[PDB]
Amino acid sequence: AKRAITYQIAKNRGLTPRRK
Amino acid sequence: ALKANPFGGASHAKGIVLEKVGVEAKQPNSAIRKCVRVQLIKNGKKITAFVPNDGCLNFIEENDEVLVAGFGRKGHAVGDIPGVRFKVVKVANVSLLALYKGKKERPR
Amino acid sequence: MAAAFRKAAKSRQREHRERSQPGFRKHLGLLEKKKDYKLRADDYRKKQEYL
Amino acid sequence: LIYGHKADSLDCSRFLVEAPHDWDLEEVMNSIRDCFVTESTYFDDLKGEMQKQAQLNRAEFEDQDDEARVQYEGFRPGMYVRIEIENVPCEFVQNFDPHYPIILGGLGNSEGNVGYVQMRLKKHRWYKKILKSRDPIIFSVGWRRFQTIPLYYIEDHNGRQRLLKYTPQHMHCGAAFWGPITPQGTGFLAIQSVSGIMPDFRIAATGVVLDLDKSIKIVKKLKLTGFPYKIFKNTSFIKGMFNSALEVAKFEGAVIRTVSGIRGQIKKALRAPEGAFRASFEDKLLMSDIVFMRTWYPVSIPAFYNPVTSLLKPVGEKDTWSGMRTTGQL
Amino acid sequence: EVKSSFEKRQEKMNEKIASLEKELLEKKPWQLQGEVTAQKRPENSLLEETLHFDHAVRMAPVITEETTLQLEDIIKQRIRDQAW
Amino acid sequence: HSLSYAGCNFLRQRLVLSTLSGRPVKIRKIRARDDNPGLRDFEASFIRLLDKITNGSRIEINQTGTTLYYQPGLLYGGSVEHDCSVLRGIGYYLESLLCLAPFMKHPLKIVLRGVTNDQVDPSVDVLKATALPLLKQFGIDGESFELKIVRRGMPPGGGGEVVFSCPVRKVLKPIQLTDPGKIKRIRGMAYSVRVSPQMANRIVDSARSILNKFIPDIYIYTDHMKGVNSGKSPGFGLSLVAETTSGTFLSAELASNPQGQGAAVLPEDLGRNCARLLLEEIYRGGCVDSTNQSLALLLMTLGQQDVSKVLLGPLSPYTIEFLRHLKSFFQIMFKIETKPCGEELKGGDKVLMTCVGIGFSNLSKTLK
Amino acid sequence: VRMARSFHRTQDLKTKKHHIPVVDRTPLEPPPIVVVVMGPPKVGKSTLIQCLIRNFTRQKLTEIRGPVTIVSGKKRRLTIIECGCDINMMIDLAKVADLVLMLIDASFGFEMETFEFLNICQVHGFPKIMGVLTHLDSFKHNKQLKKTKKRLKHRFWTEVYPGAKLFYLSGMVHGEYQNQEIHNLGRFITVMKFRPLTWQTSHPYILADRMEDLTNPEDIRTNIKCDRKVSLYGYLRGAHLKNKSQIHMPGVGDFAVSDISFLPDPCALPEQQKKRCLNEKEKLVYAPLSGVGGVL
RNA sequence: CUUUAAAUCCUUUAACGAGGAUCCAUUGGAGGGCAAGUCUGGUGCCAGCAGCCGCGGUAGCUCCAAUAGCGUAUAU
RNA sequence: AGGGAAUCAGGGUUCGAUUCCGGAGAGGGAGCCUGAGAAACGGCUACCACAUCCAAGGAAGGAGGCGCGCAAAUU
Ligand SMILES: Nc1nc2c(ncn2[C@@H]2O[C@H](COP(=O)(O)OP(=O)(O)OP(=O)(O)O)[C@@H](O)[C@H]2O)c(=O)[nH]1
Ligand SMILES: [Mg+2]
Ligand SMILES: [Mg+2]
Repeated sequence: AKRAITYQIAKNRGLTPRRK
Repeated sequence: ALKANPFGGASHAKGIVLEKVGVEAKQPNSAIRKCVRVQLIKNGKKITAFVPNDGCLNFIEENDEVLVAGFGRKGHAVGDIPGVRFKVVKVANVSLLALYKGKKERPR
Repeated sequence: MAAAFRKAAKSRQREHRERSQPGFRKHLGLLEKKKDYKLRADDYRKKQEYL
Repeated sequence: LIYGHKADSLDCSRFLVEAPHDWDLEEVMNSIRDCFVTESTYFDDLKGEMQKQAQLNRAEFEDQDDEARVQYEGFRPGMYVRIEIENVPCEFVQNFDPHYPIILGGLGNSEGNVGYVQMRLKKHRWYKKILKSRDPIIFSVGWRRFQTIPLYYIEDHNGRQRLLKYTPQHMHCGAAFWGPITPQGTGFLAIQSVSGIMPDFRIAATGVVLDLDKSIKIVKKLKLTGFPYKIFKNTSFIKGMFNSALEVAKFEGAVIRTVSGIRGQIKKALRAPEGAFRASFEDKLLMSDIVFMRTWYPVSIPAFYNPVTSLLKPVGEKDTWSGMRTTGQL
Repeated sequence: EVKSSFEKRQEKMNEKIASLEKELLEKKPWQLQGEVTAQKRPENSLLEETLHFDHAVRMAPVITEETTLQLEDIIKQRIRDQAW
Repeated sequence: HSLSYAGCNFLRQRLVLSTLSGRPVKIRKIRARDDNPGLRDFEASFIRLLDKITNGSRIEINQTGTTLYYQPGLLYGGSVEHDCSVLRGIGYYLESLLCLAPFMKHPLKIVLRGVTNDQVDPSVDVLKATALPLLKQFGIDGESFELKIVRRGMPPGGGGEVVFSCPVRKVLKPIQLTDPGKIKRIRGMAYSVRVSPQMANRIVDSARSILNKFIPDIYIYTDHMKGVNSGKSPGFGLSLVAETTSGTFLSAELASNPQGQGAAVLPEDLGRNCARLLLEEIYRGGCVDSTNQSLALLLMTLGQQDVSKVLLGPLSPYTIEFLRHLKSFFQIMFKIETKPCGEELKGGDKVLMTCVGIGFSNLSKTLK
Repeated sequence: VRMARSFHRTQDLKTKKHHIPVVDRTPLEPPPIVVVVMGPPKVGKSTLIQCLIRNFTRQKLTEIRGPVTIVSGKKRRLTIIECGCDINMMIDLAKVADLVLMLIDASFGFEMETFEFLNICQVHGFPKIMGVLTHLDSFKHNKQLKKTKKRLKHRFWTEVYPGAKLFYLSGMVHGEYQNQEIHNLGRFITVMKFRPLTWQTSHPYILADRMEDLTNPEDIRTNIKCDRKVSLYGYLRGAHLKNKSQIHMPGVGDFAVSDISFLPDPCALPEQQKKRCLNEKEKLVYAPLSGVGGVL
């Protein structure tokens, strides 16, 4: 019943350009 | 000549956003559009500062407090407009890049 | 950091897609766009100048 | 006298002289004799003015008694006060819970009224779904919490506000709805459902209040479609856009264009079918081309305002409050 | 039984909510739909619609008595000065 | 919660306070015991003026015209053209617009057509000279803040035209006007329309004859408008303005009788009477003139919750009733303290008016 | 050159000082500071509340309900309220809170409710926030404990201004937190300063301490569903209040105030004296809905 | 286990722990791709600026420099 | 007159180690009591200056933190 945070919120990468 | 610069010997300055003169004019140049008018708190002088990219205007409103730095180089990058000597760096002590990339939220 | 702003904007690379001819008018042929019209427009302009 | 016949009289803001002075004797002239002639930065000066006003505000009514002070400046902050409220619903008293706090927010001028509120809105970065226009949503604004039906629109460079189907993924967006008046510059918060628990992030969107008005002025794009049936080089005959000759007369000279991008003009109606017309164009058309004209149609929003009444619930079900459902739930 | 004052307002709200929920599931009218042909819309519907559109060219000027008098005033002035 | 009132007197202030507060007002029994029971045309013209300068208002008039219901909307500015009724002066309508100008959504650009100079209503020359500096004290000053008279008008024909423009402000600055100052110069305006230009000069030498002993510096301007600028009726008048060291202004004005009724007034008598009327104002002098007392009090209440002080002379019956309506609408109570000034020999006693403003902002202004 | 470097550094110091000048409307005698305690449902909110109360008064409190007002220091009083996991409660308290204490489970990590409340605070005006993380006793004073503290601290500094304190509660001795940690935590609340928020300054608001129903008893017998007249007691905060005004009570609706009257202040500050510490007379607890001593 | 007054740390050591090995390195600079979309100006079919917004629908392109480091402003 | 002075030890140049003081004061100036050793790092009396408790009669006393969105080893 505990709402743990997602991976996106834990690491606030945001709009970071994608690299190889 | 210690106080020669418009910032009074400082590297940065704080100002109050008066209006977005580029937005009020209906020209879709995107070089006129990113021009805003601010008034420096230290001496009350009115200058025109540049917003780095269109869409960061959405984060700024009138009567806000912003941090303005000089525009040293790459002045010719903007399209055929004089007076490119200032640029807006922060609003509410938060960098515009952090707000644009979605890394921080503006605190009211 | 003007380039940094542009790179963030171009993170997503999905482009706008083209719409096709309606089904009830399919026998007429393909719906021509600006690139298709420019081929026949420049062809006619080429011949008229020569004549 | 002030705070302790006349009707049907002239509305004149003039002080008539009941008993004028002679102005010929020297003694009368003597009464008015004295009235006639016989390095700090700009930030420091502003700071100096504020301190003088701050001292003046505190040191104005200190002499008068507290009962006297209430009449002139009202109840100051820092007083223990007793408030009497009438017409409270019965379910508040019977279903009272000491754990749930009670807050009393003073309203400003015109905040009790309702109107059209234009807001700058951005969908939250951590919310999974997006917001569809014309679906119910709850706003947390000022002191209030209420559910309304908003319209999402985007601004153009010419100043036109055109309607949007959905909230954009990554951009700010204008929002308009019918609701209570709220002062400009305040933030607001958006939720989809207060009741129930959700594993994901529950805050839908965030923004600021921009405008208050009585008219929305929001418009939507409408296109009327036609198909050619007879072609003479530039001139072509178009059917399907209209259904009567009265329709063509209203739209003579309107700018029309094809899907291919060739621009044209409506010239004159044709009689042989019901609603055809003659149109000239930049270049010759093909049979497969489709022509349309671009028109703008004003839209409207229903006036629906449903405040949240969580405290008006029994003690066990204060969390469960529901309202109008969205399109997906229906 | 007796109905509470808050419960009376809830009944009116419930009727309003039900009517609004009907509209969402209902088919949209032709004005709201984009790209509509003449077949879908009823006859002579656009006459009362008050739509906004743009005109391609300027309309031809209309001749009236006032335009005649101003033009004759110009002619008379040139006659007096012999401004041929 | 709507307020209820009776009668037609004090009609303007009830309507102006209603639209600022946002609370509807009900007016009953307007000129009931009269041969003509209904509303007068000039009052109806004022209501039409409010409708154009606001957005979303609802106004209800009985078929008899004895009762009025007014539901205020938001204030919307822009360009407005209005034709004022000739029975009352343009200055009758201009006082209400001066109260409502800074709180519009858009800057107000209004041109008013009617009669400019009249005996019943204050002249537009007085409002330009004295009322406009008072708003500049509150911070409503701007480059577009001006009154310009295109053409003059006299009753009964009228035919005058003025244009008014005022900037919009989010909040009003507090003021502390407690020192009246000492009178340096006297300025005046002499005007004559549809008559001989000699009438203006015959007024000047009479006003100067009395006022030259108190002050060395008096100079009166003369204005003569020709053609369509003159108007449709003949007349003449004089307006006098006194300036102090502190920047305050005191004014008095008089006008000749209309053509239809009343005996002709000698220009020398008009110049003498107007000068004596100005001296009466000086004996009553304060930081604001008697006409502008109600305007000064209203802008003080609309401050940003600060203590503000003004020093004004004897209270007019108009202002005393205006204070009662302020308590009814905005629930503000001023603190009144009279000043004896017995031996200083300035003149009559003065009244010091102080209050704390209620939290008020311009809700119509657009944040962008 | 050193003078020029000194000159430039002074200007940068001046830049940070610059801000919009505004009239100081803070009261001469401030009301008690509102302190909210929130967190995940079983983190230890109510246990922390008792520790702070016992740190200041020595007066026994049982069945803690609603706001509790205590004297903590010579010149400062605190009103302490617990925030539930219900989203409706979270929204209302953020509008009224002056100080926020957020509880974080160090063993489990960050949860959704912690991040949701921060977003609420940023919308309606950001108050002073101090984060306290508990359950540190699960770790074994090793590399894992040292790295977990650093990981949580850097993520916490992104949401709030950098330099915001995180307090560490090691463990419980007999079901209560250690006295030294609680005493240190109470020292931070005493010396904190607060900025003026825009919404709170413009509008008066009151957190009600006591409610009393004032109706004729026979009217209730005739009709239970009748509208009822209710009297409310609380501290006035924010701005001045007029006699006849419109007030909004969240969760109920809009009402108009009929009568208003001030009362002598309970839990009042002491008349000034130079005693080193406040005696048992000066330490007061006001809690009309909580039950003091043994009586409820 | 050892350590130590007691414990932590270091050194030993039992068992788990990798295919998209998603157990996912960043910062700065320079380019490409687009619709029945919007604005402005013209040299009919063009150009500039720009484009997650289109009729209906809501259930992760390329190259360059440094690399756990890398930019900007002012004075020099 | 924080700075020194010295000292020992050393293969890949020493990011070595430690020691030594000039005095004075204990809310402010005087007087006084013990012991081998103090005109006491501790009692007392008078005067001066502070401050606490009370049933209002009387009784007992002798150092550092912030002002940089920032106060835990002040353990
Ligand atoms: N081990 C450990 N347990 C803790 C700690 N803090 C709180 N707890 C647990 O929290 C329990 C007490 O719960 P509450 O005092 O009611 O705290 P709460 O978060 O308000 O819970 P609710 O009242 O249900 O909202 C105790 O029994 C502890 O087991 C902690 O620091 N360490
Ligand atoms: Mg609890
Ligand atoms: Mg493999």
